Amino acid sequence: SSAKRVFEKFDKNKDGKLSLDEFREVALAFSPYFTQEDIVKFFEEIDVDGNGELNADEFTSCIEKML
Repeated sequence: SSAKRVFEKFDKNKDGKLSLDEFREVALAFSPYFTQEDIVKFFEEIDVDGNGELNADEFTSCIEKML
């Protein structure tokens, strides 16, 4: 599962969590077809802890949306 690997490359906050901002830069950068509504609906949907960022377990499910 290259979901953590891809996250490392995006860990722009070396925090172990991404913001819809990193996943939106991630989504707009590699998968530009991702509509901001699909990225935010899903990110808003995957960001389960509500910290406003993709956590590690959700990170893999954040990528499971593909990969």
